[PDB]
Amino acid sequence: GLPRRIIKETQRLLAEPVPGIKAEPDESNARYFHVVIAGPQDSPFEGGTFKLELFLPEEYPMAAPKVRFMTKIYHPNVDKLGRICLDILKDKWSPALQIRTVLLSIQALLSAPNPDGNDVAEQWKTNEAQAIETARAWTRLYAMN
Amino acid sequence: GVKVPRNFRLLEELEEGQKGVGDGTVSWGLEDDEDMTLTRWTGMIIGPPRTNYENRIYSLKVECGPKYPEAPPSVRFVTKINMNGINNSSGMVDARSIPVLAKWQNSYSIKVVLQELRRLMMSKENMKLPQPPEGQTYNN
Repeated sequence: GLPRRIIKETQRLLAEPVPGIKAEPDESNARYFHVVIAGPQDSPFEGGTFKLELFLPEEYPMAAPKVRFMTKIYHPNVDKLGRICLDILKDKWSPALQIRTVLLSIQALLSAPNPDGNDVAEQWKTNEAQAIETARAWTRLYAMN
Repeated sequence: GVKVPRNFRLLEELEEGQKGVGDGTVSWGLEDDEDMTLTRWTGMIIGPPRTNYENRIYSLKVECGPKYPEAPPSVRFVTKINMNGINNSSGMVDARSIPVLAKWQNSYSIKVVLQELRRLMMSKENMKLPQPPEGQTYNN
């Protein structure tokens, strides 16, 4: 009941970890991954550490993995419950993409916010300088311990 | 078998809460919309017809802990109710008296818990109980 591909991806993640991203499978569930993404340099999230969790549904890799932040973060594409607006997690998902690809994309997403509804996203548009400084404040407050 | 972890299960139930099920006689949603832990839920039951609960709306607090759904949730009524298994002064639901809670399966959910309580409102021992006036709530 466990696809060979998943066993391979898991083993590749543990042996070839992505820089700045820690990602390990759960002790009780091989489809469940605990993720820690370091805030990218030159972004307002720098210095912070962000907890995510990833899950591979039965129909992976036909369906996308499900990913969610567990660290409170002020970002245009992340809502109050940590849910991530990212195209490859829905309409633009293709089986040629890996778990590794997802985490890199999320990591990229932190360096390049995508304002283009949402209250935070509106703030990033109408007042980007203010929004950035709020993201930095939230990094200090909720992403350092 | 493929297990869905707590948090991703709770997101599924969050979504099912918004879409709603059946005739809408029970409903549920997150208590605090910023609660990333998805722990505290607001539950609602419409009193079944042809009982002393009929035409009454009951609000409930449901707490899904760190082991949910492998372990059952905590349930308490906020709206006052006379009903077997519900503590008269606190409104806490005594798990031992609610079969869904005492014989919990991980296939169950907040929905199942609410539908179970509403079913039990139709039982012989509950349906004829004289009820408090509406508009009363427990403390805390």
